[PDB]
Amino acid sequence: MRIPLVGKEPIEAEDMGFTLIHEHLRVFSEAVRYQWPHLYNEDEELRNAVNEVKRAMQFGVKTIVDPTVMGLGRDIRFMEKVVKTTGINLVAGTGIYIYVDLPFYFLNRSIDEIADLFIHDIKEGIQATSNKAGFVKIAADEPGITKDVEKVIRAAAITHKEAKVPIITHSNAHNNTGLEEQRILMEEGVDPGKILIGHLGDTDNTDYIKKIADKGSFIGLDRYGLDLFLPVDKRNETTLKLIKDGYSDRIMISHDYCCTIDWGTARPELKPKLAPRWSMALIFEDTIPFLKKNGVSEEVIDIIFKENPKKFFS
Amino acid sequence: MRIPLVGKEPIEAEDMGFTLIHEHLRVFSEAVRYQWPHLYNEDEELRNAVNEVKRAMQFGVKTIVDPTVMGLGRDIRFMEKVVKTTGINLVAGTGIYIYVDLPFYFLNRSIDEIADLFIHDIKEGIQATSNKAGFVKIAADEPGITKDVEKVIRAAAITHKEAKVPIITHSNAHNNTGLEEQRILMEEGVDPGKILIGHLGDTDNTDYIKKIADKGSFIGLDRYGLDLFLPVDKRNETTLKLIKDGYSDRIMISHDYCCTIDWGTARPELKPKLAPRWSMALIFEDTIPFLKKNGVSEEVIDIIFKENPKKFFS
Ligand SMILES: [Co+2]
Ligand SMILES: [Co+2]
Ligand SMILES: [Fe+2]
Ligand SMILES: [Fe+2]
Repeated sequence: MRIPLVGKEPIEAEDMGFTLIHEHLRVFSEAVRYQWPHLYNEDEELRNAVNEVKRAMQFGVKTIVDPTVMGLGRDIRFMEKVVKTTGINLVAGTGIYIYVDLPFYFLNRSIDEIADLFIHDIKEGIQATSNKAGFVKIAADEPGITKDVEKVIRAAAITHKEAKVPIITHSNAHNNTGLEEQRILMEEGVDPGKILIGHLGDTDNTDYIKKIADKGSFIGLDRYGLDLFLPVDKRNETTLKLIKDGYSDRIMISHDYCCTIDWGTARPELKPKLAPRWSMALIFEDTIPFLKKNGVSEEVIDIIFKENPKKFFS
Repeated sequence: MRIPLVGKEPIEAEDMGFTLIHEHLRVFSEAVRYQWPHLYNEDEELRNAVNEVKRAMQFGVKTIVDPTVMGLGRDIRFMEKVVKTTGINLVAGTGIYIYVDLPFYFLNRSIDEIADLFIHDIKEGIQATSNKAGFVKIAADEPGITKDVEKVIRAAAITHKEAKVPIITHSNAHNNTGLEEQRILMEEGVDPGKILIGHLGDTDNTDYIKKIADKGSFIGLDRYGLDLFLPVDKRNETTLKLIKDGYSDRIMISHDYCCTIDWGTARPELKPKLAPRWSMALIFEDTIPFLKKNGVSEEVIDIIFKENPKKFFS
């Protein structure tokens, strides 16, 4: 009814279950892959995905939210592929993933026709497949909020009030880009409780994370395993600190794991040293057990992975 | 032998004939089209291309050089498609078309692995099709020369000395980006007589065009029809001025025509007003007849469309 899915009927919101709010089956750069597919292996990418998913459903993961959109190589027909061999609840989304500028096609185009693209994937269907998006993704990083960056953000604020779907953001933790994202969305009639400032777990600063959580929006401690931004343990203490400070009603956890990633700054041979234990179920081996071992109840974990996402999708 | 082609054997250089140095069968943004192909029509795009080409071979056009690369939607299998139904000499190329930054895949990647991509298309084959590139394309515009912009330029300077193929540039006429492109290439052991600073016909300033031509490189009066940069007549007088000033040995002419272009800032309904007569054979109806009518011999036109390109490919 409310929450769309992939290769399956649309759920409501309370039947969402244990959810991994931020994960990636596989990412790639549309341009290169389309120009040189001799570098890729549909098979290797399908297996890793399949293998990684089935193991998340074990630890009790019910629904996986995949924020793969334009620029990350969103393949809806590749999404159904794995959903069929694993039977996973996969919420597809829309939007555009960028840091600086838009593709050339966007030259001299209004912000509306941009939000038009998103509104199309929500109500019509992603890539003419019927599978609709459940949200909209937007990204800001080191280069901070620029012209093209802001255009997409405001186009998200519109795709939100018109479709009623939520929006998940991608930001640099030490930048303030997260706050900027929250502000620019809030000023445009965007429901804070309907915005996920992500990756803000890549930093110790608990005051920056708090104020953003105080602003009403969901905070993103979503990149566990990626030690290169912040080691696992350094991350666990942060989550901890906030849980005791009563921010669990806004804390959402995930990995941001890419079964197969395109960038060279994250080669499969770069795993060790950069992200040794980074996986789709790392928070089951380390994080969760860590909290319950430090005095956090079962209600909190079910709140984070169940009740928080439910409030995010309705 | 020297000059590679598409769906045919590689020519030498003197058998190049009358050539349109800069033309586009069709351009599109890899990302969007790959994410939403419901906006495109393989058919409409094939016909326009086919129709436009056959009419250029009439006016005596022997070889067409298509500078469509990453970012413009280079489709080698779509190139052979038309080459077969028209039997045209089509020189494919490589490189990257940008204004600001590279795709994410290029994050933390050396300039070598970039030139590696180009060197692959030259000696191995474009997109694993055997069809090799005859040159490398690079672009700079209003945003001028930036980090990512310069990285590709220097990666071109390398792909040039190692493969021996020439490089065609895309620049803003009123910016100096053209000169910047020439300089950064020259400083890296790049043969000026092996660089095509393009689009510098979009401006009156004949002193800027001259110095660039004096620097040894080929000048680009290559966008006839696109009145929006400079009307046809305003362009003709410029070419004229330089021909009388003995710069014809460096003048190369084309249209830069896109049978089917992706950007909205150039919609098929925007043709009139922006570029009314813009086509693949506009210089036959207007330009050429104009010169021979103002006292320029037959040797000059054959030099521009035959001898100049021959020196550019060898
Ligand atoms: Co992200
Ligand atoms: Co150009
Ligand atoms: Fe992500
Ligand atoms: Fe062009």
